[PDB]
Amino acid sequence: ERPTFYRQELNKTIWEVPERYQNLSPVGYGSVCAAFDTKTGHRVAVKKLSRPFQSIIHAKRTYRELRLLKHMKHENVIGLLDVFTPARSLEEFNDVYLVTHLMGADLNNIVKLTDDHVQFLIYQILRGLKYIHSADIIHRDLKPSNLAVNEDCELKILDFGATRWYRAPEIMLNWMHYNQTVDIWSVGCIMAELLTGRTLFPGTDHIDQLKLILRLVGTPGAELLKKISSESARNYIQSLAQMPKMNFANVFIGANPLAVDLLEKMLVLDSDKRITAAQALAHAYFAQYHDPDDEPVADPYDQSFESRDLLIDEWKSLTYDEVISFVPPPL
Ligand SMILES: Cc1ccc(-n2nc(C(C)(C)C)cc2NC(=O)c2ccc(CNC(=O)c3cnn(-c4ccccc4)c3N)cc2)cc1
Repeated sequence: ERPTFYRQELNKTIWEVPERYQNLSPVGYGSVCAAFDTKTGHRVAVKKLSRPFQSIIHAKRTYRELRLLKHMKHENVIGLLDVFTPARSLEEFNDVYLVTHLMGADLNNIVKLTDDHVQFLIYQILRGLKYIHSADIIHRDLKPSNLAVNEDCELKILDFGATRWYRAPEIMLNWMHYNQTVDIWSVGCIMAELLTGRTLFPGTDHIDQLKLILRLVGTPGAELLKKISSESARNYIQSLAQMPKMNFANVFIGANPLAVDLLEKMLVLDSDKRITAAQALAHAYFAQYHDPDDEPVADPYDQSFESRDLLIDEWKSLTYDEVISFVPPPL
């Protein structure tokens, strides 16, 4: 049947939740409350989406995030525990509440890591990425604050929705060729940081960010230069590669040589040549955790809504239907 809801005001916001969610306490992320889930005995996070149907773009953003979260059924990716609305009908349908595990510990919050803990943490990012990538989805904003890590170094990829530090150079140069390996660049930047204890490319702006990248990875080779249409774009990328060249051996002095080999395959300017998540999992660096029988891919994900231009009401109707058809994961 439909649960009993109860109403309170917090941080001058009206919350209306099923009575199984008790002891709501605001945290930090927009409108988010820690809550005790009386059904399981476990603490969860309840998020009330802000102005979910305000515009076409918010409405599609609401739909997008619900469709994505409902799809994610993987150890190393945030899962959706519950979604609800107070509305008894599409007529009254206005607010959308998502329930997740309580994270409140990101990759920075947890780092001074041994080689073994870098292996396990980068292993879990790549296992999660393999999954997300297999369903034709790109994170685009992988960075330490978007990685939940509990006491036992267990890692989930999520998106709380400085980015430029972990951002692939092709995106900041506005190159044509984009692929899922923009996420691998990011993983390379995260791994480098876990090894050295400092941001690899702490640019103050996108031009500084690119100059710092090119100092390490080098000016484009003949092969890459071949794929760039514009003389002014080929001049400019060569323009930004004038800081005295650096070498990977020196930057990662004292790292496991296998880590350094894997970094050199991730931090490749030519995204056509960048190692994929599935290939990185098979690299010797992860021999202690790699199991080809336990690195699963995602079920097919229907992205055919991403290309659509629809009215607010259509986005809201599709969203309502996804709330109603939601089936909780097992206890
Ligand atoms: C527009 C949009 C579209 C899609 C996404 N999207 N994409 C992905 C993938 C699958 C593609 C990666 C995952 C997501 N979104 C999330 O991940 C996400 C959604 C909802 C929630 C709700 N919980 C929380 O906010 C939460 C839980 N612990 N804490 C916490 C507790 C104490 C202190 C600090 C924090 C929170 N603030 C959380 C996350 C995001 C945005």
